[PDB]
Amino acid sequence: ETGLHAYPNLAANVLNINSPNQGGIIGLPVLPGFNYLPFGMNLASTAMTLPKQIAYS
Amino acid sequence: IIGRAGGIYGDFFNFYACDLTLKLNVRTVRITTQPSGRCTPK
Amino acid sequence: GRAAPYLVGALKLILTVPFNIDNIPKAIRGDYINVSLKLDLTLSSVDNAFLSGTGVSGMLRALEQAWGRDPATMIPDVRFTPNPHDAPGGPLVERGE
Amino acid sequence: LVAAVGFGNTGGDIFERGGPYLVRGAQDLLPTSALLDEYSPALFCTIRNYHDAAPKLAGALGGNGYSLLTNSLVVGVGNPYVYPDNLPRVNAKGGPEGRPGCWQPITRDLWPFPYLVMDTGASIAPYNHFELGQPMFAEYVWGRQVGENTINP
Amino acid sequence: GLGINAPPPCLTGFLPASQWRSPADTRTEPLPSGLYCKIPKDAPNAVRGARN
Amino acid sequence: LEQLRTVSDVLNERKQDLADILTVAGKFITSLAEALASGPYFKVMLVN
Repeated sequence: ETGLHAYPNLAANVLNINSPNQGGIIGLPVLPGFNYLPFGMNLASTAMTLPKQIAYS
Repeated sequence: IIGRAGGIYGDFFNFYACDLTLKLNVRTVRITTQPSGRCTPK
Repeated sequence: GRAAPYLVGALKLILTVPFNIDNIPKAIRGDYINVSLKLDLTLSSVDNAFLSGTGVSGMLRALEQAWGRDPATMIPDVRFTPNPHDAPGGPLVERGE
Repeated sequence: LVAAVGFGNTGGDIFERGGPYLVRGAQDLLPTSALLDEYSPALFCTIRNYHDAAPKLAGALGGNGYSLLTNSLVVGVGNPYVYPDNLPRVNAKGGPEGRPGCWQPITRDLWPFPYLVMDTGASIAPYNHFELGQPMFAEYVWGRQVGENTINP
Repeated sequence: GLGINAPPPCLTGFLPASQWRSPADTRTEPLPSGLYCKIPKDAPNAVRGARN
Repeated sequence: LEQLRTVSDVLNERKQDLADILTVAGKFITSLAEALASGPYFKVMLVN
């Protein structure tokens, strides 16, 4: 039951971590352990895809 | 094995870097390696 | 029936996918996955990571390619390699009918 | 006649116990049979490609025998998933080029897999260009962050 | 990916800090049940988690 | 029927292993897919 419930979301999420232009998967190094820093920053988002690469299901 | 490695501690995976080496120019520069411990051929 | 011979070989991956069942017990030593960090700071990787989709795509990719580096060992140059969507001859898909 | 009595009793008991089960199972199998029939064209190619990629993914884990060999390059991350619009959906359908199937085997002649967009509640299609992170600066004390959360980077 | 604490990790509904195991111990332990991010369906953090 | 017999025999000898797969793969799938959820990537803790 839990497999059929929570696997399609896992498949979708892992298909959303694959950047076609750079290949592979993307992960960011969180720093736990206070639990974490009060402040955070997201400087820029580089081009994961290109207009000529997008295909629609 | 994999379940315990993945998400027990929090919303994050658990990665362990036994040997970190830098690639730059096309030479390969080795910074750290672990001879013995949790990462030995097996 | 067509895919029956490859079914047993496929089973090694088709469930886990990025993990392969054969070598899990040694790579993952319990809590933490072992991994080798090969930081890439080559000009080709710097081009693909940041300067893709901009006007400075070939600013340093061609700078490195003009050197002794060969395109075979470089990460593919997305500007020209025809992926299965835009490739000549129509989209490149295989349909089992 | 005696054998008919015995066989009739046995078969009647068996069919009484296991006839409604078979009827309702064959009734409930219609949508799943149609679903499996719809995505037949993506069956042989998927199994073949996973069979081909199994040794390649196994070599990464087993080549050293103690770790996993990865090529790491720093990159920019997309904007975080927003609360109401990015919540998960299970409405995915279809396949490449609008019909179920697989892409032709990815060689280095055609390296980047064409990203496939489907009903999921999340996508990375609009990341065609370099842009600053919309929640560029964030604070986790009073929840005050600069920039506007968006689904349109 | 560059950037520090863009979404912070959630430790709510997961194993406590004092229950973490030292990286030296390669011994395997039974995997716990019912562990996921238990934030009150809010903020961009872990939007697509189990609770949704 | 005979090749189904041998396949079903090797499957029935492994019925407990199928049950183990279903049991243990249902008690961490929600936890392991949690990392992917926060953004379009996955969180990782680097102890080194």
